[PDB]
Amino acid sequence: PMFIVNTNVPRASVPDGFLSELTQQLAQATGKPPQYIAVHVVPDQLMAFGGSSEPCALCSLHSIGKIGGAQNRSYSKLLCGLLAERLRISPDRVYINYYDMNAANVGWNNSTFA
Amino acid sequence: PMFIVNTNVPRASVPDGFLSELTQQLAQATGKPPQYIAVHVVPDQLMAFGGSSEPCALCSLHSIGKIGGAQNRSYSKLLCGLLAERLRISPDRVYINYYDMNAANVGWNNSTFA
Amino acid sequence: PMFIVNTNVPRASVPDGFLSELTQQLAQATGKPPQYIAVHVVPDQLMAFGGSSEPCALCSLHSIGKIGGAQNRSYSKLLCGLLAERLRISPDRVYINYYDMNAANVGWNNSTFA
Ligand SMILES: N#Cc1ccc(CNC=S)cc1
Ligand SMILES: N#Cc1ccc(CNC=S)cc1
Ligand SMILES: [Cl-]
Ligand SMILES: [Cl-]
Ligand SMILES: [Cl-]
Repeated sequence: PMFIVNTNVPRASVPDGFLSELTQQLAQATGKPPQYIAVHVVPDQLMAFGGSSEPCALCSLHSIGKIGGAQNRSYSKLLCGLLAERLRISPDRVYINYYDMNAANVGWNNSTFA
Repeated sequence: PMFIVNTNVPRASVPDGFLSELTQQLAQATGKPPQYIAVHVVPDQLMAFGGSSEPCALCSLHSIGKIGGAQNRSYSKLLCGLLAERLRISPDRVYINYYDMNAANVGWNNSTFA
Repeated sequence: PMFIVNTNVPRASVPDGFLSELTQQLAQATGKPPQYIAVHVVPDQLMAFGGSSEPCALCSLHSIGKIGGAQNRSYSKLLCGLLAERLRISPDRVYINYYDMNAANVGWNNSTFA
């Protein structure tokens, strides 16, 4: 699993430990060892959501499997929950795009996961 | 709809109302209320197009539906047009990837759009 | 083809000519003229891989065709090889997501490639 957050929240408002917290929580939610989890946070972005530049986020979660209707609802609860608590972003100003990747379409260590 | 532009144009060359203009224009082009529209502009990027670092842009438009052959041609006219007029990027140095997202694969407000 | 790299490696560690090297090597690997190849490098990111902030990268390659099992393995060998040699990122701390884009879903020069 790879989780990216792009947000207009400033860097100083990303708290210490947020990357580890994301990593642990995604491990828990996906059932995957945290060694396999990548996270990426991009603050200070020039963004609007609904025409407004109050705090918002555009995110992606790519995963080889573990993507589907109920799982995605459960990830969205968790992740919006973290972004609200840690970054003070209202859940209704967050979009998270979920991508179920084929193993053959993920490269790693000079090969792919196929 | 979510529209992201990554460009090597500098921040100072992005004009003041550009995020609202993109939002209104996308609202008009997709038939969707502007409350549902997200936009993100990433200037000062290290990029090349055709091996050259003259102004260029890599973009994406994600939408739940409203994606297809004719619609995409129409969005490309509109968006290249805006990027040419506002950011002074030649349309032939712009790529825009279109993604038709399933509602179940877009998270928002602690749940998905399914 | 479009190739994007996000990495926590600092901008000063990206060597001169890296964008042009990426362009040429992708041209060679894909069989596509370098005129149509876009590359984008994003350093200084706030990222973790396996919970660690040692050097890593998250990447993507979008291409209209030229995506598949053996080709992706071959692209991964090349790209991880470059990132190791030029940016000193261990191949086992790189993910590259491959996307086979439909021509109708790629915009360019006020139209699409359909
Ligand atoms: N099976 C399997 C599998 C699933 C995910 C990954 C990479 N980790 C997150 S995308 C690597 C291997
Ligand atoms: N139906 C429907 C629908 C379409 C799009 C969105 C989010 N807005 C842009 S991606 C939310 C719901
Ligand atoms: Cl290039
Ligand atoms: Cl939509
Ligand atoms: Cl991690």
